[PDB]
Formats: sequence, C-alpha cells, structure tokens
Amino acid sequence: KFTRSRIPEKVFQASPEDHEKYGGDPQNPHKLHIVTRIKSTRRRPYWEKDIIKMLGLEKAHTPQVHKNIPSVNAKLKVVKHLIRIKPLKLPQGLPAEENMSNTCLKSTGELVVQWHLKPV
Amino acid sequence: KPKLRFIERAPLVPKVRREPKNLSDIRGPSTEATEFTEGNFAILALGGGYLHWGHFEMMRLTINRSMDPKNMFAIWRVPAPFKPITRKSVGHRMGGGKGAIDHYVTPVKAGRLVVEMGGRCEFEEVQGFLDQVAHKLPFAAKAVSRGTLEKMRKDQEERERNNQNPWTFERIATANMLGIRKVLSPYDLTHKGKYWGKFYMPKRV
Amino acid sequence: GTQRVCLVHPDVKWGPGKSQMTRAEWQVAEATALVHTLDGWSVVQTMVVSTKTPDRKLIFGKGNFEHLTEKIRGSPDITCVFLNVERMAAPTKKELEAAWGVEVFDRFTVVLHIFRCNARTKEARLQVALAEMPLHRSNLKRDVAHLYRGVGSRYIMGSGESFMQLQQRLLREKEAKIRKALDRLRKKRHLLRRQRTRREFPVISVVGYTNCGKTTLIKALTGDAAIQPRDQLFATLDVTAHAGTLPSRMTVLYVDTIGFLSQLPHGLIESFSATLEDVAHSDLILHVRDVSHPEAELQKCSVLSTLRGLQLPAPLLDSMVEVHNKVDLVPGYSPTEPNVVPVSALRGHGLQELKAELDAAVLKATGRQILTLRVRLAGAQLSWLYKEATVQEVDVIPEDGAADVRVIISNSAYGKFRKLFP
Amino acid sequence: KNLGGKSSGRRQGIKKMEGHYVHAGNIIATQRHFRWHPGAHVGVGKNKCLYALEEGIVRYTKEVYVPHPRNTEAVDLITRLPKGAVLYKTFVHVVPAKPEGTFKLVAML
RNA sequence: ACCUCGGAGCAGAACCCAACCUCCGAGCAGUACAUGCUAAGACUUCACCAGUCAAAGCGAACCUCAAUUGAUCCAAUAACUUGACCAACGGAACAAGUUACCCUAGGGAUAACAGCGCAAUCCUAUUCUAGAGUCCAUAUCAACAAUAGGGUUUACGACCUCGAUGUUGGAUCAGGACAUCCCGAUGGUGCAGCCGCUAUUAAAGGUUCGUUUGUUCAACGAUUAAAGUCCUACGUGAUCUGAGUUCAGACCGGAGUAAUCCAGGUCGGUUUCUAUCUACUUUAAUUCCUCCCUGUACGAAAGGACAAGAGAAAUAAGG
RNA sequence: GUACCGUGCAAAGGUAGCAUAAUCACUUGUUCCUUAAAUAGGGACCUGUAUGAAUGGCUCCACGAGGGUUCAGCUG
RNA sequence: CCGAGCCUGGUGAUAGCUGGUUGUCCAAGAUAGAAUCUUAGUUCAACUUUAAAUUUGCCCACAGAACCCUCUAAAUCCCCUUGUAAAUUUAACUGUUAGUCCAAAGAGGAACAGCUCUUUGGACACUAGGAAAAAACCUUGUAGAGAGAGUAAAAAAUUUAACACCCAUAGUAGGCCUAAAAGCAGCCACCAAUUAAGAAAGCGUUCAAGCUCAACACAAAAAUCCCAAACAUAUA
Ligand SMILES: Nc1nc2c(ncn2[C@@H]2O[C@H](COP(=O)(O)OP(=O)(O)OP(=O)(O)O)[C@@H](O)[C@H]2O)c(=O)[nH]1
Ligand SMILES: Nc1nc2c(ncn2[C@@H]2O[C@H](COP(=O)(O)OP(=O)(O)OP(=O)(O)O)[C@@H](O)[C@H]2O)c(=O)[nH]1
Ligand SMILES: [Mg+2]
Ligand SMILES: [Mg+2]
Ligand SMILES: [Mg+2]
Ligand SMILES: [Mg+2]
Ligand SMILES: [Mg+2]
Ligand SMILES: [Mg+2]
Ligand SMILES: [Mg+2]
Ligand SMILES: [Mg+2]
Ligand SMILES: [Mg+2]
Ligand SMILES: [Mg+2]
Ligand SMILES: [Mg+2]
Ligand SMILES: [Mg+2]
Ligand SMILES: [Mg+2]
Ligand SMILES: [Mg+2]
Ligand SMILES: [Mg+2]
Ligand SMILES: [Mg+2]
Ligand SMILES: [Mg+2]
Ligand SMILES: [Mg+2]
Ligand SMILES: [Mg+2]
Ligand SMILES: [Mg+2]
Ligand SMILES: [Mg+2]
Ligand SMILES: [Mg+2]
Ligand SMILES: [Mg+2]
Ligand SMILES: [Mg+2]
Repeated sequence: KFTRSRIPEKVFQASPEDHEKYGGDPQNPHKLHIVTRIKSTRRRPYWEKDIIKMLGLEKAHTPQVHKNIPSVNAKLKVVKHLIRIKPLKLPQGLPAEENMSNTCLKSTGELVVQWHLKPV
Repeated sequence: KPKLRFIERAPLVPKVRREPKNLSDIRGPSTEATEFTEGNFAILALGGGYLHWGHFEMMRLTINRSMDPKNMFAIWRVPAPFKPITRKSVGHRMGGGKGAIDHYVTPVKAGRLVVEMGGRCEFEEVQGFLDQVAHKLPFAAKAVSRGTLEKMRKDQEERERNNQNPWTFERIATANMLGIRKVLSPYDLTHKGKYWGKFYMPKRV
Repeated sequence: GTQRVCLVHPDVKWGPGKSQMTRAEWQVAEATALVHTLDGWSVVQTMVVSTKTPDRKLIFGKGNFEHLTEKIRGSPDITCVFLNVERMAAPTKKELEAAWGVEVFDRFTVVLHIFRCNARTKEARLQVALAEMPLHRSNLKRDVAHLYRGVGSRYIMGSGESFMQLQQRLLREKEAKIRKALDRLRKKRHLLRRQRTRREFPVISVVGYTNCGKTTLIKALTGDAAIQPRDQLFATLDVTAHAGTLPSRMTVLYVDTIGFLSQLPHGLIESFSATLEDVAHSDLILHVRDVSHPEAELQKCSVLSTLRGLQLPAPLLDSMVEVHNKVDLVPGYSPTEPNVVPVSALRGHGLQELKAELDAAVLKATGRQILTLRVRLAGAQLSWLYKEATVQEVDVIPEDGAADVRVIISNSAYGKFRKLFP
Repeated sequence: KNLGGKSSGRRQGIKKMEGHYVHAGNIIATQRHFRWHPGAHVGVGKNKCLYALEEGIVRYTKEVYVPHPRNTEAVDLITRLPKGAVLYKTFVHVVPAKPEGTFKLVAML
C-alpha cells in the first residue's frame, strides 16, 4: 500500500562536502527559510496538499518566509519534493520601521532594505 | 552416493489445504542457500521462478549423465516441490471456489544456488553441462564457481563504489526525492532498483 | 495424478468371453501391474463381478450393476474405475461414468495413458486426443439440468451454428487433422528406414507378449550393454534396431519392439504402428514366449492373433523362429513341440543354438547365396567383397595370384560384383 | 465447501492510550485475550476488558508477572521456567489526579 | 451451492475491510440457585434495532463457555413468565409448477452472433544435445525443458451495439496475407535414376468435376501440375437461396400427476426495402501433354531422367 | 453355479408381433442389393432394459397436392 | 390486431422501468458501510448544503499500544510544540448509496484479460499544456482583457560471431578376449624409452593398414496501403 514516507534521519545530516558546495556553515545556522512552491499539489497525497496549505504555499513561485525551527522543518521535510528552500539573507540586517516600506526580496535570497531602482 | 538424489513429484504427505500464490517468495533477493556448502561449483539463479518436478528431472538426468561419479559429486540446494499450485478444470468460468491442487513447485529467488557440485575437478570440466542446465532452467541462471561468484560480487561492489552518477536509486528512494515513492513499492526501498518482479538486473547498480 | 483406482473385473461365465485358458486372479494381477506401470496411481480396491452377458451395454446385469454402483459411490477414496474389459463402446462408457460418478477406464484407454505418460511421443498424444474426442457430461458425479432453450434462437428467420452442430464440425475437423498428422509421422518413420533397406541389412523383428524378455534376448544376442531390460510391463516403449553378429559372421538387425498384450486393439493403438509395420517389413520374425508364465498359452494365442490380423506375408508367418525364454525359471523343461529353441536370456543358456537356428533362417529368407568365388589379388575385388558381402573364409592360392573366398552374398551384391569386376 | 467466516471485526483494542485523562468507569481497552494486564486502579470485566477504577492518567508499563498461586497453568509455566528467568507483561495503570477529598470548615461552633 | 452467529489468515503493527476466497467450528452443555436489587461511567460489529463491561450503594455470603440465537404483533397465563431449525435466520400470518400461445416495461447495467482484451487451449519458429535414425543429435525427427512469435479454434472477460450490428451451409463476386498445394530459382539429403523428404527465395498466374449427406468438412469415384492454410462482421441475405438450425401445428422415445418439456429424432412452416450520401462502373498470360533426346545418362536389375529442339493443345484476356 | 441347475424378490416380470423405427444417444450401427462412387433408399440381423399390443401391435386392398427412393422419357 | 372480443366507465389505474422536465448570474458541492423478497429501489449511517452557538480542529516531540512466532514490512494509533483556521455542537434538509483506470500490498484466475474482489493513494466523471489521436499517465489547476514576459511536463536509443601452424617414433600387434578384434569392440593394468608422445583425446579399418588432438622442434513473419518529410559535425 502507498503510505506516508518516513525519511531516515541520516538524509538531513549535512556533510563538509555539502557545506562547501552550498555555502552554509553548520555553526551559526540561518534563521529563516524562503520557501517557494515549484511543484503542483495535484496528483499528490491529500496530506501533502494540507501541509502545503498550512505552510501557505498555495500559489506557485510565491516566496514565503518561515522559521528554521524543528516543527516547520518537519513540515518542510514532508513536502520537500514540491518546494524550493533557500536561506533568507539580510546583508543590511533586519529591516527597521523606517525602511520597512523600501524592502525587496532579490532572486539571490537577500532581503535588501533599500530599493532605489537606480544604477549602482 | 555422489550422484544427484531423486526428487519426488509431491511430498509423501500431501497438503490438504490450498494456500495463496504468495509471489513474494519469488520476488526479491534470495536470503537462503546463497553460499557454497561442501562444494566448489553451482548453478546460481539470477532470477526468481518456480521449479517443477519436470525441471528437477531435467537437472537430475542431465547432471547425472554428464558427471563423473568417481570424481564428481552433486547435491541439491533447493528443497523438493512443496508449494501446491492449483488449476481449475479447462474451460471453467471464474468463481465457484479455488481450484484443486494440481502440481507442486519449489520457489527460487534471485541469487540462490540450485545445484552444487564438488570433487577432484576444475570449473571447465563441469561448466558445460551446468550451463546447459542453467539455460534450460525456468529462470535466468548461470554456472558459477566460488571464484567466479566472489569475482562477480566484488565487481558489483566496485561498480557501486566507483559509479560516477551522483544519483542512485537507493538514495532517491530512501529520501523520497521527487516523491517517487508514489510510483515505487515498499520492497524497492530494499531492492534498490536491482529487482523488478521476478527479474534481477545484474548490470543495475 | 495420484489417482485412486477401483479395478472392476467382469468374470465372464458361460457364452462368448468365457476364458478357458486363464483365470480371473491372473487377469486382475495383470491389470494391477498395468495400472502400477503408470507411476501415478495404484489399485485401492478390486472387485471381480460375475457376468453372463458381457456383450450388453452395461456388461453386468441389473442387480450386479446396482451393487457395483452402490460400492463405487459409497467409497469416496476411488478417483476412477478401471474396467478390465478390453475396449468399452462409447455408450457403455457414458452410462458407466454417469452411474458411478467417476471416470471409467478400459484396457485400451489405460494403454493409451501408458504411452502418453511414459513415452511422451507425439503419436501417443495425438492418439489420446483422438480417443478422447467423444466429450459430453463434463460434470460427473452429478446430473445437471441445463435448460438450453432460447440460446441462439432465430433472429429474423434463421439461426447460426447451433450446439451439436459446432460440436460436429469441431469433431470432424479434429479427426481430420489428427489423421493427417499421424500420416505425416508415419511417412517420417518410413523415411528413417530407407537407408537400411537400401543397404539390405537382414532385419529380424523380436515379437512377443510383454515381459517375455525380448529386450533381454536382444541384449544377449547383440552384446550391447546400453540395452536396459526392466521388469515393468510395457517397459520397451518405442521400437529400436540393434546390430548383431551371427556365427556366419553376418550382420543382422534385431528390431526391439513393444510387447503385445492380451485383449487389446493393437491395430488401433497408434503407438503400436511402428512395431506392426516393422514386423511387416521384417525379413524374419522371432517369437519369444515366456514358458514360465502360467498364462503362456493365452499369451501365445493373443500374439498369434495379432500377427494373423496384421495380414503379413505367408512366408513371413512361416519359418517364424520360436524361442522359449525364461527356461531357467522352470527347473526342468523339455520342448515337446519341435523347432523351438529353449533359451535363458539372463543366463545365456541356449543362445548359441538360437544363433545358429536364426542364422539358417536368415540365409533362407533374405535370399543370400553362400558360395566360393575366385578373386584376383591386387584387383581390390577382395576389398569390395569385404565391404559389400559377408566373408565366411578366405584361402589364397600363393602361386596363382587369386583367392577362393567363401562368402554369403545377396543377388544385388553378386550382380554388382560381376559387372564391376568381370 | 467453505462456509462461515463472515463475522465482523470486534472493534476491540485500546480505547485510551497513555497520557489520556480517564474518568472512573471508562473502558481503557477491550481485548479477547490478555494482551494488556490490569495495573493499579484498573479493573477487569468478565470479558477481559480493562476499565479505569479511578479518575486519572493512563500509563502503560512493563512489570514482572507473578500469577496467583491457584492459577495452575501459569504456576506450571513458572515451575518449568529456568532459574533467573522473569516473566514480564504490559500493565495499564490509572494514576489518580484528584485527591480523595478535602477538609473544609463547615461550622464555627 | 449458499443465506444467521463465532475463531484464524487474506488484513504482520490503533480500528475497519471483499470475495460462489482459504480453513475451522455454533444452533449447546455444565455448575449454581443472591445465576438478587440498584447505580456512576464507559464500549459497541461502522446507522438503528440489538449487544457489551462496570465503580459506588442495598441485600447477601465471608458463573464457566468464541459463537451456543429470533424483533413486533399475536397467542397461553392470575401473575411471574413461555411460545417459530419465522435457518430466505431484521422475521410477509397463511401461496407451487409451466408457457414456443405468450404480453408489457426496460437492459448492451446481462447472455446468444459479430467485433474487442487475453492467449489457458490452438498454431508456428528457435535453444537445449538425452534418444530415434545399422554407425551418426541436427537427411528427417526428437523426451525433459527454455525462449519467442501468431491471433485461424474452443473458451475465459462482459468493453460497443437489445427505441435490432439479421448469425450456419451454398450461389455470385471476390480483396488481402504467406506460415507455398502447383508452376520458377536455390542449398542439403539416409540425393545412383525415377519418385521423394527437408530448408531459402518467390503471392505474377492457377488451385477440377461428381455420389450420399443441410454440411462446412469426411468417405468414396474419376482426374489434375496442383485440387494450399487462412483473414476479410467464422467477407459478401438493402445481390440471391433457406436444406439444417429450441416460433406458432403434429408424431415417436423419454420426463412429469398435468400444463408442458427434451442443445433426441422427423414432417411443415411469410427472406421487405423505389439508393439520399460515400465508394465504384473499359487499369507483354500461364500450364499441361506428344515426339525427340532415349530406352540414352544413371542403375545389378527393376526401372528410368534431364537440358536442347519440334508439335500440339487446355485455360485466361482481348476481339 | 457350470443356455439349464438352483435360488431371491415382485402385483406381473414385456407375451405374440415387429425392430437402427418419425422410436435418447452411440449413428454414417453391421451386412447384401442399388450407384463408378450413396451419411440417401430397399432387404436382413442373437438388431429395442428408452419397441410392443384399443397410451393398440403386426399384415394388407385401395386412396393421398403427405414424407422418402427410383426406372424410362423429358426438357435451359 | 382473440391465451380471450369491442366500447364506455372506475381511470389522470399503477409502473423501484424508459423518456422529458422551459429565464440570467454567482457560490458550496463526487466519502466508509448496515439492513432490506434486497442489491434497477428504499431507510439509517457517511459525505454534501444552509443557518446558528461555542472552542478548539488539522499538522503532530518525547513517552506509550502482545504474546502466540525463531525472524517478520511500508506504515498506523496516540500526541505537546509548531505552522495554520478550522473544527465540534444545535436546527433544517435534500442528492449520492448500478464507477473507471493508474501506482502499491494482496486474493481468485492461468504470477491471462481493458478480467474480478478488498485495502492506501492519485487522477478522471471540471480547466488547460504534453504523451500523435487520447476520461484514468505526466505538468497544472480559482476563472476577465492584453498584438508582453519567465517557465512546468514535453523529441528514444540501439547493429552485434574469422582464426592457429607444424608434428607423431615407440618396448609391441600391453595383456585377456575372441575367427581376428593390433592406441583405437569389451575389462583391467595403465607404465616406460627416446630431446620430445595419454599403451592414445577423436575418424577409419573384416582385422590391419591408413588420417587428426595433447607432446618435441618452430532471429523471427497476417491478412485494404509502408507510413510525417528528412538529417550523422557552427560552440546549452
Ligand atoms: N529368470 C529370467 N528372467 C528373465 C529372463 N529374461 C528376462 N527376464 C526378466 O524379465 C524382464 C523382461 O524385461 P524386458 O526384456 O525389457 O521385457 P520385454 O520382453 O522387452 O517386454 P516389455 O517390457 O513388455 O516390452 C527382465 O528385466 C528380467 O527381470 C530370463 O531368461 N530368465
Ligand atoms: N413469538 C412467537 N409468535 C408466534 C409463534 N408461533 C406463532 N406466533 C404468532 O402467530 C403468527 C404465526 O401464525 P401461524 O403460522 O398461523 O401460527 P401456528 O402456531 O403455526 O398456527 P395457529 O396457532 O393456527 O396460528 C406469528 O407471526 C405470531 O404472531 C412463536 O413460536 N413465537
Ligand atoms: Mg421467451
Ligand atoms: Mg474473519
Ligand atoms: Mg456504534
Ligand atoms: Mg436477512
Ligand atoms: Mg409446439
Ligand atoms: Mg418487449
Ligand atoms: Mg463473443
Ligand atoms: Mg457491456
Ligand atoms: Mg466490470
Ligand atoms: Mg437506431
Ligand atoms: Mg516464403
Ligand atoms: Mg470466429
Ligand atoms: Mg429451413
Ligand atoms: Mg409422447
Ligand atoms: Mg425441417
Ligand atoms: Mg407443403
Ligand atoms: Mg431479398
Ligand atoms: Mg436496386
Ligand atoms: Mg439425390
Ligand atoms: Mg377483432
Ligand atoms: Mg403515471
Ligand atoms: Mg465552484
Ligand atoms: Mg491562475
Ligand atoms: Mg599437434
């Protein structure tokens, strides 16, 4: 019978080669995930549909910010084959109330807090 | 008694209760009779299948005729047919209950030894008729010595180690990447894609 | 298939079918051996039933038939009934099968089963299909109401092929195809013998009842260790030719054939066709009789009846050398009738006398002439004679350059010699 | 030839898993054989069903099995057990939550 | 055959799971007479009905068992209580056959013809190298088995069609495949010749007339170079015939009390359509035999050829 | 038991006659005639445990748009 | 137009059966089973709809859920957090309870079926793109206009069988066996010499004789007519 899949824990234990490849240090892990649904929930189990709805990824190619905490990670593990997960990067730090209206999420995963739309 | 022993058509005490055709006994790798015991050569089953009394007679007659009793000895590594297969009367419509026991078979899984030979002989002396028997067997089979079996196992291990493909069936199935477990079977998590029904793909890594 | 058989033997009392020569115990022992031959089943029950009208449809009388069906239905362990009645007619088989609830086999069907199960030949398979063509009442052990009304009723003004019309068409087609295939196999068997006939090998057919020791006698005569006689009935399935040497230094083929059986339609058994045609084309016939067997007279009568029904040539019927085998079993035996060779196949007692006797028989039958012939040396006349004719003796005249060779030569070979080396 | 076997499932098993608050009288688990044995504050019905004798939290534990000396079959099993061997069974306990009661000032005589 | 209930697998681990699936069982028995009365809280056979467990309390002492059963109404009884193998077991209070003399409503939800799936059956080809073949596996075959292909049979499935897809055999006309019966070429032979057998290639052309039988087929008679195997809605009934063939009549044998029936026989028994559309309507030949070769090659004889040449025909097409 | 010698049972054990029948199947029963050839027709059978006697059985004269077979002639 | 006339009337007989059931627009909406003279239907469940009350609903951390059975699966139940916004209850109802394929665990059949029957999941009975046409496979779904743009799935690859050359004396024709059977018909021994050779690994001989080996040297075929056209090389 087709059932929910239990991913072995060793799958989510990064190696030094993976760290070098993906540019993420095991120490000081990133705080937030940018998650984009890149796959349809159609032809997938109702539990995956429900997990996608819970994560708020109903619209495809629409980035959503989530906490990098074990429970959210468990949900993302459940629906990992339908989503792209990247680390949210804050080159200028967290946006402040002053610049809250000038933010933009660049394709690189960086949430720049100044968006002038002018050449550098 | 070096010559191969006679095998009865059915167990002396016939089974009375019909039992289901659990094809899992043919499916997957063999976990029994996988290693040599009191012999140096054998017929290895590279696939799953049921051996009938006809197959047993073929093996016995061919091996007995082609062997040298004073220098070679043979022994069965598969039990006599015990699993009952039932057939309905010809032209019967579906339904009306399970059919009566027709024949007895013995299941064989891929990677099992069917007959094992030994004695004061080398491979080339036996490989001929062993290969004849293997080719006439109902499943893919190969005449294999201890050395050749170890060589093929080591070659499989070497291919698994040195394969340049970043992606392996084992990895993808275990991680459920792409959600392929929707298409795969729970048995595939252990078969690692090397087995498909009763067929064993040896080139598969 | 692990069957259980009830051996029902109709003991015919008075009238046709009354066997003066043999006894019911002997016949049932023969039937038991027959069924044991098949390796699949054995006799679980045996019943000898007196009958005074063996020719009627039910064989037995009303009371005896009711009594038999009572036991057959009461005992569940039986899977089939073997009726030691030679051949059953189709109506008799149908009635008995319907009454008794199980398949009923006669001697003819049992022998066909022996051939199919033991000698898995296409001849045997086709013969079994041919005999099995009559097929009705599939569900035995119960009479099934059917109500075949309204099947294939007229659509506008007519109907298509109805049942019992399709059955007839299939029956005719199957009979035709089986007969055609059997004819093809017969032609191939005939083809196998062309080279032997052209080489004009003297061919001798060893015939006799089953277990008389035909195979053992041929083994003793030829000296071939590969030949493996067996105590089983109908052990020598299939016909095979073996070469042997006679005291006259002649090479002769012994045709090991299938042993004959009492109360059996040999002409109608297809597997027997090879044996029958080989004895027909045989130059000499060797009739082997097991005098030790109590039923020797009945066995001889059955074999002789089969040979007579073959319509073989009168000279072939005549000069048929009779050999009494298994003489060692009888402590002291004396052949009262003349021209019979008493031999012991296992112990090889009278084999030399038999060899001389049928050597004379072959010389008479094949038409070969024994003569002394003068051949010039270095001509290769001598080598040609060595190849094409048996050479009893050679005496070379050193001075003349010729040799007198005592040779047994056929007419064909003699003519070839005269033309090739005038 | 094969008749019967049409009986439906008994719907037996555990009705209250561990950590479940259970009131007095609630059936914890229904079983045909003694799968789970009664623990503290758990009673057994005639049909081997386990019911909570107190109001509390259900806990499943593994405890040594010491049958009553008059349970002849179990005593024979023990007598045949090798020395050093101890039987264990799964027991269901109800850890009472509320106290039996409180002493309240009713009258200031 | 089964219909209700229970246990075990299928259904390995909370629960639940079908089958004319595999196996076991039940329609009680025993002991007790508090096997009394009450009452929280729970379980529940996926509804309900029904069925389960039970703290505390009163009153006392100091139930076993998997199933082991049945509602309402209604009867019997003063009452307490009792009542159906109502087993078609959620149970009509009490009712069988037969229909072709049949009828209506539907169903392609469901059978017969046909198609379609499948290939058990059927047919074909290879591999195996035991065994036949005097010797010799492979001239020709071939057991135990293995691997493939085909979609001619009998089935099995029930997917289109029951506000109709007319369905045996024959006539007529035939289109196609080649797995070739004849004619052509070719390799092998257990090919001396003549006959043959086997295999490769070849579908241009051809592949008979009769007796009985409705026969397709079969047998037989006479031929032929041969009288091929199939597919085409088992080709073709808006082109034809209806002899068979479970409509209405009737007889015989059999079954039944009878009506009536029997894949039993037999005698008889209504064959519609004026063409709207598509499509179509004038597109270098084969074979046999006679003579001769020739009584030659070949062959011991028996018998007996090719090739070359000459002449005759037969059919088919066109006039 | 070896047709006749005894026995069981029944109400009586199918008699005369005819018989491959318009008569379950086997069936194209087996033979002879008929034909070059016949699953047709006619004559026969130790021919029916599913023939058979006013549920009428056999024979037979005439008769029949009844059902088969056939000589000769005739003819698209 | 007689299995029992015709007309009128009861009569608008009844039909779980077939057919039909007429304006616009939006929204929610495909779910287990039980019983039934019942499986062409219905009632109750389940699902679904509407409105209302309330508070937890889903996902799910440890801990926990059996021996029989020696091993024994994918999983499941329970479940705080967490991400989410739904759930339960109350009131009123209908309609669906004649179903297909695909993946997986199985059962029956023949480890046949576009076969049948259960279970988990998906899709279809709704849109669109793709796999040629295409209900069920893959991509993708929430709706409009645009003569903008980035993408999803998405195009089959394979071509395959040569092979040695030379040389062979030998005690002897190893014994027995046989008419002779001499490496070579059968059994036993099966050595040994020559630089180098098994009393011979195969043919052949009536038996011999003669010829070789080891040893010296040196894949597939069917019926109306194949079926896009083609292309090996200009920078992913
Ligand atoms: N005492 C003795 N027994 C013999 C003799 N000949 C044969 N036998 C036995 O009878 C058996 C007959 O077997 P075969 O010779 O194969 O039989 P067959 O004569 O071919 O007959 P079928 O097996 O019917 O073909 C032998 O195997 C021995 O058991 C003999 O001369 N004496
Ligand atoms: N509970 C119950 N009611 C019954 C039983 N027998 C009869 N009845 C009642 O009577 C009905 C059956 O009527 P019948 O079949 O005539 O009964 P009967 O006993 O055979 O005969 P009568 O006494 O003549 O009515 C049932 O439906 C009940 O109303 C029984 O055993 N149990
Ligand atoms: Mg009708
Ligand atoms: Mg059960
Ligand atoms: Mg409930
Ligand atoms: Mg009921
Ligand atoms: Mg009538
Ligand atoms: Mg109608
Ligand atoms: Mg059909
Ligand atoms: Mg249908
Ligand atoms: Mg269906
Ligand atoms: Mg229409
Ligand atoms: Mg061809
Ligand atoms: Mg057909
Ligand atoms: Mg007609
Ligand atoms: Mg009548
Ligand atoms: Mg008629
Ligand atoms: Mg008329
Ligand atoms: Mg017409
Ligand atoms: Mg017209
Ligand atoms: Mg006529
Ligand atoms: Mg009228
Ligand atoms: Mg109405
Ligand atoms: Mg909507
Ligand atoms: Mg959109
Ligand atoms: Mg050499």
